[PDB]
Amino acid sequence: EITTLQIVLVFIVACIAGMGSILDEFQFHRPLIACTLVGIVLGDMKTGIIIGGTLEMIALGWMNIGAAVAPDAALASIISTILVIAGHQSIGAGIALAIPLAAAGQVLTIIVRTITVAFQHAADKAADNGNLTAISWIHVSSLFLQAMRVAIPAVIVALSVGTSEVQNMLNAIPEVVTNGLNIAGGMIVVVGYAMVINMMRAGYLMPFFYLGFVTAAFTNFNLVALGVIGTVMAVLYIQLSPKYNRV
Amino acid sequence: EITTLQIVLVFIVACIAGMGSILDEFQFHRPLIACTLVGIVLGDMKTGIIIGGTLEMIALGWMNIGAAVAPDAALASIISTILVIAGHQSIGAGIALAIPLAAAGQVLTIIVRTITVAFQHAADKAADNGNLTAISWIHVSSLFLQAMRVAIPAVIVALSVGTSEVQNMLNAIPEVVTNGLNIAGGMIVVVGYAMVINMMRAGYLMPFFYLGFVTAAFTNFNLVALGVIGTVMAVLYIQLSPKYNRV
Amino acid sequence: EITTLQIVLVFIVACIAGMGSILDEFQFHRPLIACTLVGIVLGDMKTGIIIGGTLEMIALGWMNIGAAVAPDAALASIISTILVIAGHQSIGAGIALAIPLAAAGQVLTIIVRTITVAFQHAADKAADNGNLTAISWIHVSSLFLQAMRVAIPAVIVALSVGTSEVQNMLNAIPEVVTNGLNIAGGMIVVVGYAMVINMMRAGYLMPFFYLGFVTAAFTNFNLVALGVIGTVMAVLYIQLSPKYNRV
Amino acid sequence: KKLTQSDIRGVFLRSNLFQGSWNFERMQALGFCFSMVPAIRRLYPENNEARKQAIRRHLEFFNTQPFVAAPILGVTLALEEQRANGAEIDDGAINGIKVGLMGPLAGVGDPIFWGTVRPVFAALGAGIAMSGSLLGPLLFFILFNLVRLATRYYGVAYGYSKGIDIVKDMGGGFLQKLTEGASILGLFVMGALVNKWTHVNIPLVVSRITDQTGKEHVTTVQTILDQLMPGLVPLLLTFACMWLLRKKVNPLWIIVGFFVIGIAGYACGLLGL
Amino acid sequence: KKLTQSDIRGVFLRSNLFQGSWNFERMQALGFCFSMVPAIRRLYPENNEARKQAIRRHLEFFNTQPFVAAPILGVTLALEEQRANGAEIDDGAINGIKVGLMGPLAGVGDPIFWGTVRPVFAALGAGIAMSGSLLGPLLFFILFNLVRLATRYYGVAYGYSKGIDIVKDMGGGFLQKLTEGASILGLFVMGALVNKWTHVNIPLVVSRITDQTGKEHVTTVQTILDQLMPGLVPLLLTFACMWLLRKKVNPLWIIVGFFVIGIAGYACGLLGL
Amino acid sequence: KKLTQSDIRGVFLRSNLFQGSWNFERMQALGFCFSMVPAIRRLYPENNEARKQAIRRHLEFFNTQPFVAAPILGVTLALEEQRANGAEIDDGAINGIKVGLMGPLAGVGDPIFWGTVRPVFAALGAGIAMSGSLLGPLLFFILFNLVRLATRYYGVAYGYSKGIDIVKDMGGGFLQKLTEGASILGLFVMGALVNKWTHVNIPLVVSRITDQTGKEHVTTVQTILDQLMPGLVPLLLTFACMWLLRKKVNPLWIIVGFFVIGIAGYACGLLGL
Ligand SMILES: OC[C@H]1O[C@H](O)[C@@H](O)[C@@H](O)[C@@H]1O
Ligand SMILES: OC[C@H]1O[C@H](O)[C@@H](O)[C@@H](O)[C@@H]1O
Ligand SMILES: OC[C@H]1O[C@H](O)[C@@H](O)[C@@H](O)[C@@H]1O
Repeated sequence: EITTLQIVLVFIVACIAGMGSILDEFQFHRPLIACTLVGIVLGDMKTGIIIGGTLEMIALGWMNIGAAVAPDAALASIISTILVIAGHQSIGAGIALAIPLAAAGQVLTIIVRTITVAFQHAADKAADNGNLTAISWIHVSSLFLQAMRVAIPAVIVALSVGTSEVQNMLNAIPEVVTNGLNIAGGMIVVVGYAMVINMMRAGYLMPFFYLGFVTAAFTNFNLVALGVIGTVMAVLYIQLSPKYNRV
Repeated sequence: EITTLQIVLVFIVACIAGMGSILDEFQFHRPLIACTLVGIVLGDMKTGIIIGGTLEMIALGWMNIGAAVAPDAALASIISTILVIAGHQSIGAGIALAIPLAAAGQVLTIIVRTITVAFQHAADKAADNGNLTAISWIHVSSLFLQAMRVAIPAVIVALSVGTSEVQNMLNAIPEVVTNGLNIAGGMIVVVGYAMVINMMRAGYLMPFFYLGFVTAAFTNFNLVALGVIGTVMAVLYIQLSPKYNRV
Repeated sequence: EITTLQIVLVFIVACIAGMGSILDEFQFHRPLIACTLVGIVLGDMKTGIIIGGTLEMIALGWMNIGAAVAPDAALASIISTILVIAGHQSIGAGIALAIPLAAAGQVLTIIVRTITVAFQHAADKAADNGNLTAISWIHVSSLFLQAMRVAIPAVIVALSVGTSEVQNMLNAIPEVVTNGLNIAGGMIVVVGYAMVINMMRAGYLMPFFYLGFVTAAFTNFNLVALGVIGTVMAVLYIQLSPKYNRV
Repeated sequence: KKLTQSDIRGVFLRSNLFQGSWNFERMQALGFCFSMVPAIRRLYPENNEARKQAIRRHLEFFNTQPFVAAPILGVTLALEEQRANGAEIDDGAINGIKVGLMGPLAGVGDPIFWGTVRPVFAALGAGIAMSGSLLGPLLFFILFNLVRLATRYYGVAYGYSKGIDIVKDMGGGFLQKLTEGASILGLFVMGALVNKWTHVNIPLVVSRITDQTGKEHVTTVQTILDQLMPGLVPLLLTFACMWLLRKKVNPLWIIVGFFVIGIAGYACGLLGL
Repeated sequence: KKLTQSDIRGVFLRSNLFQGSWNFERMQALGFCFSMVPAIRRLYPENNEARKQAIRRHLEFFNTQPFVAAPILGVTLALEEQRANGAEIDDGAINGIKVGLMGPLAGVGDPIFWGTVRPVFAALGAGIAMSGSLLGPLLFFILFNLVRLATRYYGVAYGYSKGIDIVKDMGGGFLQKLTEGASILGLFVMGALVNKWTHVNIPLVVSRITDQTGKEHVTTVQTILDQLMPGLVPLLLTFACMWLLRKKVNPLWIIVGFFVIGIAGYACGLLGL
Repeated sequence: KKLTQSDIRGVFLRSNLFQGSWNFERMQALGFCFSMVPAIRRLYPENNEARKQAIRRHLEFFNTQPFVAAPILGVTLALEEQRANGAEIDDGAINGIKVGLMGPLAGVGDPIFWGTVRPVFAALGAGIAMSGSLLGPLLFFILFNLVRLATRYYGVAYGYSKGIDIVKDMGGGFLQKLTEGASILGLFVMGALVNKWTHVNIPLVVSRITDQTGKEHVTTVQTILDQLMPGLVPLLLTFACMWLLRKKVNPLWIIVGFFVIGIAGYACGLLGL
């Protein structure tokens, strides 16, 4: 099935989605881009984009806040599509199997961050002399060691999924458990929401929660329309509210 | 049809819904609870709950305000279900026949309130001596005389409905009049609304009337959703409106 | 087809819709009233009202602002219905042919306004002597000269449409062009909107644009409902916004 | 003598059946003595002057709403220690406070509980009692018999610990918020009830053909009005009835008018379901 | 000499046909003399100096909106008694007030009546004139010829009883309210008109199969954009045309551009109904 | 020595990969030296004292958000001329400003970009990634990698031209607006996501007949709750989980609870799709 010119592409896409795990700027540390990018290289694209869409809804509220490392949606979204796109499985099985991988997750990315200290104990020895090139190639060199620990476990998998030992041990789930995880896949997502609302919770703005709640039950807006009505409401509230008018 | 162990239950439910006519706290003085409670004891429950739902829509704005006695939705909602649940009739016939009963209504509950004076002219003679038990059994004793004048006319009916003299005099309506009262049953309800809006009418809050009007025509919210959007709008209006800011 | 007792009625309706071109009060200078009035006299009424409805959507933002003469929706909406109601054509053909007539339009109504100066150079000679009747019959007399230049080109047409020379030169369009103008009839209307929004554009009120935009995409309100929600929102915004509360 | 905490629990339970003996000579007067019986139980022994207070609890009206009567109960409870324990002389002002809180609280409580509470819960639990079974007459009984209890327990407790001093304090500003927020909810809901939860239909046909292989393309007057706004006729009927009620016409004399119209209008084709 | 009440009724009826003789040398100038003829009828007999006022009514421009010209008419009517009866000397300031109210009222009246009144009623009565028959071109003629009459009768009467003193008074604060509330309604309605009451369609197919036993599951470009927002392309076209119009391009030179596009776009499959 | 305009262009491009070497001893510390390398390139030659500044850039934490770090970069760039060119003595306060802007900007940036930006674009582009193909994972990558770039380029440029003086200026008032408007959008969207974009179903039947010639008129518990509000159960589950998270329970220990419930609930008929 998987050919040698797909292993390299999966490896490079995992490396890209391993740079983003700490870098947190272009957001390949997201189960959306890291999933479409794997779906394109491995095979069919729609069945990877659907995994991507489903996996973010959990991975809202999976941020890093001050040495509180997130559950690493960057490794849980590359192993969890090779086990669907490549080996013959269903969406809800991969979504359920992502959680232990996300637990692997921050355990790995905490050891990497801890062992990164040798890149600063070798940085002061450079600042004491210069030049800055000794720093511009030490800051990047600590990035080629985290991308090689989200992209190696994505080649151990994509070379062992292609055997009967795993492809037959993944069918004794059984089918009763599988349909019991496609049901938790509509419930676990709620946790991802509660972590978000806990950040942006003000007692006087909770009326905007239950307002965006009811208008979802009985109306057929998109999320683009609900994201535009939200900003219009926010701008008009800031325009009113004489807290910003006077003393 | 009606058995002796249903007469007593109807009598007790009428007594309960006769306590509430003046008491006005737990709201059996309402054609909703007083109707489901009669429907359960008499027979089928859904066809009593429907009467209850229909009869409140009229009995909004049927309050007491300072010796302006309401039309007594507590007697008009017990005779008006025995004449439907027990004797073989239709919803709109009972809703139409409730209005003369509601007129009976405050005529009865005004005579009772007027003759209650003997419970206070016999109260001062107790305060001049004590103890307070002479008061704690005089305040309640004036409650066992109003519940016995909304629950006795609910046994004169439920023992005379079971005869051909009334059950055959109630069919020469005729059927042309009956369907002309199921049409007024969508119009008389408006009076119940106008009495309510007349209480809570402020010239500057009328924009919230025509706003809750239009949003009803073109949207499929519930009344729970329209009761939640209303409170969200009210809280946010009170949050703005610098009348509560400035000094 | 067209009878002598229809020519006079078309002439009078054009005169009425020619008074309004400058007068701008009762609004026969509108492709709605000037179209139903021609549809009634000429023939079928619905197929004229539809032209009227379609032609205003373009003729929003076709106002006069300080010697910036509008494209004269009063001549473009009378010739453009005689060429549909009377001569055997389609709606989109007339809507497309209205634009050159509207260009005729202000060219005519500017020459008329310019040559009106002789009614004021003959007005001062009246104020120097009196009475005012010399003015009350000079102000109106300048109105019987503009209505006779929106109502004469509406009789040259309605007496030449009834010939094969024009009725056969109007079929070599061809049908490919016709369906390419019923497509521009959903696009040209946008210009009429942009001229309006350019008048009432405030940077802080643009949130009410994109709010009335989104609520149109995903909801089934009328324009009466959207015109009532708009006024409710405006009244409540003016009620808030402490710019009108303090110093 | 240090009214026990459980005594307040007692006054709460004994205040549930407040409305009397709702007389016409002295409205709710006996109900106030009955609600204050537990206080006078341990506050006094049997005595001439100690048991003349029940006389003054009857001395005049106490005609307010049953639900905004917990603050008054708590305030008048607090006044007793200052007359029993503190012995700070006060005879007329105990009734003075009753009369002073009679006025505003009778006009700020009626347009809330009989305003945007009773017919708002009675409307939420009656759009369901039509179709459903036990989410209408049970969303009423749970949601309204809590709002009346949070208004009585939190009324008595919070109006007892705070004496006169914070009667004039929360009597300014807070209740304006509470009745301007009430009559926004109750106007938003009543605008919807007039529109959707009323039925008016006019079967007067005004248009023929009836193209498209036998569809009859019937367009009665109700379609013309539903082209503008789908609830117009009940809206106008509401403003007519809303205008009549200021003239103090009996609502039982406007309902009979509608009963006449529903018979004389269905027998001429004007009105009809 | 005490302008009779019926004389104001006369000026109202004679002000309906205000716009002239809309010249280019003296815009609406003769229309002002014509509107003030009834005042000068009983105010003066035939005289040299008494009949030179018609000269000063022509003396300059009077170029404002026809509908915000009733306050000016009422103010200038009131100025006449103080020059006729009161004889308080004023020659230049009568035109001074005309010129002073020319400026602001020409810029506060145009973005209302040609702003959020004419194309708002013209839009309410044109979404109906498409389907319906007489609720479109009649909800316009009734609802717009009232708002222009309530602006003229209540303009003249209320600007006559109040002289100069309450020109500087209601010229501050009220009109800001009236034009900030106008451009909220007119922006809310124009946002909806751009979205729903425009038609743009792109039939470019971008996707094959076509599963489910011959349904063809066609997904043109219009479905992709309707997945985001169902009115996007007309919205962008509006901002393009809304940007062009500040550069004072003729709207008759942007409509022809669309006529070119609708032919060159339907002949290549780009645009199509 | 007059940091060239292109040098700011360089610091922008070199600040994109800000987060390190995100250590635990000195978080983001090396990333700050790396972002300021281009400044120190032309600011200094090779020297003892001239090249000790890289020591002070490591001297302590710099632990803020990657996106609200452009104002700090621009301010600290401006501080260098006043230490290099102006030579105005300042050693401790360069780190003083870093530490002073660490605190507020770490708490005002996290509840925006990880607040109402990342999971709002991640929700807009994930309701589409389910059905659609490339309008979900591309409306994210375009719309979020612009908001992070407008926060960095306009951060560095606008925080460089303005030194300390307008740190205390825009640090008061503007960010309150920016985080009260953020947590309105992010609350409005999260209220909708909890309702519609969650699935909870309860197949417990509670009612028989089943009239109308074999329709079975089945009414499970989900119909009873959908009669009140069509998203009630996920709403209550959200408040349960929203209460658990304040107690700092691992979200990986609440997800496993749901995995247990989804198995033990589907095997008893409680939960079921
Ligand atoms: O407002 C006066 C008062 O009258 C009655 O006594 C009470 O039942 C209430 O209806 C009302 O509060
Ligand atoms: O604003 C100047 C003025 O110009 C014309 O004279 C009038 O018709 C109006 O269109 C406008 O108010
Ligand atoms: O708030 C502290 C800070 O912690 C980490 O270093 C960053 O990735 C951000 O998540 C956050 O801004």
